[PDB]
Amino acid sequence: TTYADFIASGRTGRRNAIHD
Amino acid sequence: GNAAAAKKGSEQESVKEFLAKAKEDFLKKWESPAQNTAHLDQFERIRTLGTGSFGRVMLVKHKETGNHYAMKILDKQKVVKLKQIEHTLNEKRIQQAVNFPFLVKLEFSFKDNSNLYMVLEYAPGGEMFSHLRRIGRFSEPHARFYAAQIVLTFEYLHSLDLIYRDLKPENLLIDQQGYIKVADFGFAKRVKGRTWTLCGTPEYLAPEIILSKGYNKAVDWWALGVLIYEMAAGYPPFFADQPIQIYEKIVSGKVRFPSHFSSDLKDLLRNLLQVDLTKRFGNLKNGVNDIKNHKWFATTDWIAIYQRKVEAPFIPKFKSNFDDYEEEEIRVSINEKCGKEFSEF
Ligand SMILES: Nc1nc(Nc2ccc(S(N)(=O)=O)cc2)nn1C(=O)c1c(F)cccc1F
Repeated sequence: TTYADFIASGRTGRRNAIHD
Repeated sequence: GNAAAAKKGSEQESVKEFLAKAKEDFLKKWESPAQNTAHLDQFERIRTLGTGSFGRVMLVKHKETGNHYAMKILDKQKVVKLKQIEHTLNEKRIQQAVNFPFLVKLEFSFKDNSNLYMVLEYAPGGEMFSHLRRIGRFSEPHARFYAAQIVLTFEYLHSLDLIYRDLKPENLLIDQQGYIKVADFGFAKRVKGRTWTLCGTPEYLAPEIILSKGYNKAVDWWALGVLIYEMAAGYPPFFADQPIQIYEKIVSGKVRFPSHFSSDLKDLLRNLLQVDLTKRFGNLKNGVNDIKNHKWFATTDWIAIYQRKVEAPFIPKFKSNFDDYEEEEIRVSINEKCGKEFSEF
């Protein structure tokens, strides 16, 4: 499932802005 | 309705008159910014609430009133190293000037030898991000309640020639009444016409930003599409392990919706997550009214939302429940750092 894919990803925590 | 979005006059004139007065209020503060309105020693530091690239955000108590605030600390040297001087100046100048129910107030600001300090209105419910991840996803009516507040907030900000540029659940706080407050004006900018800075958060960047094209307030409307999707699905419309993989998805022109999304929700999102700027809702002849008059918002009483008269779908439990951080005492250097760069702060 797409949800399971998301939960197992490295991007489920707070996401930093790009300061370029 | 498309006919309703392209309509005047009475209700549209009421919005106009409100926004006209709001601009007058904003311009006064924009031209004469509040500066040096407190000092560090007036605040008892309680605990760390979160961290940014420039320092901790602390829960503090104002000693002479007992009021609680969130104090964002920015190490001046770190701001300089990250080439964020002008963005930080924008952030404080804009935030002290705005006034809207769904915007976090900048209550006091000041600086010392080492740091800049932004003393913010405290939201006891914490970040939407925390609740969204724990609960998994929000129902459509729940997502809609929040989305409506963002729509009105962007209508307000855009009318002042502001672009927000960092919409995400991490930057949305929930107050005691269950309503939203937009936090973090780090990338907010007042600009008529186009701008070019590659900034934002990867999952939320519009294609035109990634493609180095020159862009405007339509990037905020794209970001709203991403937010609504993430709130309703529990995951963003474009995700991967690495940013570059995310960008390829954003620019591809392709989006897949969960099977539980209503047909109205999907239609709205197709119109917000539109790569073509001449077709993106929020960026057409009818402006924000294309969004406000969309089927998905048919049940939304915009005035009632603004007045905080709608029952919130969710009020965070208050009491123990805070995220724990390792604490360290603030050291203020005996030498002024970066005085010239931050003179107007
Ligand atoms: N103004 C403001 N209020 C809060 N409230 C708050 C309450 C509890 C928690 S937690 N998860 O339990 O540690 C966190 C925050 N934050 N806040 C901010 O500007 C702020 C922000 F936008 C993002 C991150 C941290 C902040 F501090």
